[PDB]
Amino acid sequence: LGSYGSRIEREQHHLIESIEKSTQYMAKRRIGALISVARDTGMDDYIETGIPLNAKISSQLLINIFIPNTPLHDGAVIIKGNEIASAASYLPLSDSPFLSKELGTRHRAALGISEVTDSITIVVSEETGGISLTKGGELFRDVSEEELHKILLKELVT
Amino acid sequence: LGSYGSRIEREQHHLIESIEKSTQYMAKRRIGALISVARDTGMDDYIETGIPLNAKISSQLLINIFIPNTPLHDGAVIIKGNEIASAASYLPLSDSPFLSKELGTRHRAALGISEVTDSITIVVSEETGGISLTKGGELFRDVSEEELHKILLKELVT
Ligand SMILES: [Co+2]
Ligand SMILES: [Co+2]
Repeated sequence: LGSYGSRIEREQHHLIESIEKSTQYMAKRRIGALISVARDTGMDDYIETGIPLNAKISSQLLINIFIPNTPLHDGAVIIKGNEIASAASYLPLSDSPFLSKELGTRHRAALGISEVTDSITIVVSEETGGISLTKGGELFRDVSEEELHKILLKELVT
Repeated sequence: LGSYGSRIEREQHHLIESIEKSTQYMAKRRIGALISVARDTGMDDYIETGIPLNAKISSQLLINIFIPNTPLHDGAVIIKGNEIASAASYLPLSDSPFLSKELGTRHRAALGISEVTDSITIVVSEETGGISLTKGGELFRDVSEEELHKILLKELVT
């Protein structure tokens, strides 16, 4: 609880900064990433699919998880509460015919989880390095640093 | 219809040889591939998800489709009748808790389609180069050239 109105407000700003730094690092290096931040819905069903970490949130841990050809890189990192709950979780795929065919199953899975939960999911493309975000069944494609920070600030701080 | 009891028997042996040559090429080069061969069930639902090719079957076309960072590489090639019906189709993911966590969503999707259709699906891993096969909800992992030919001969010729 430093310089913020609560411990919780501080932890949420730490979560935002960890997501920003990690995606920035992984985007430059064309590293695929899938980070889904649970909110009100509760995502215990999909945490059980992956490998449980229950680890403190940091930009460095988020990077090491998605390094290619490593035991944790294929799947989704799910953040629940104030910790990284699991890695290598699989998400439901959206059946939307409106998803661009330029986007692979990683983008299609992030859309799938946004349709059935009120979570925020962040995607970094292996092909292009573009950062994308899904919420409420809607995808924002190739967002900027400024645009991403505005969405995370709006949707992840309470 | 050459040296075989029918045109159909010849086309099925051509299909087997095309699958063998392509997976052999892609396995050596660590190229991810997902080829699903429809049988009695009929897979028109999942062909509509991908990009329609309706192309003659060849080992060379199968290779060019899965080259990384190309418009057709992410997704599943579906073979229906005597042609490659579509590329970049997405398959349902199996919810089996018995799938090894070493295997990613590509292997999990091949298991998903084998549970709801009587098709044969072939997988080549980007991580390891191992060739795997799914049928009837069962996965054969890191099969050999001899083992793969025995399964395709049994399950794909009539
Ligand atoms: Co992978
Ligand atoms: Co890809």
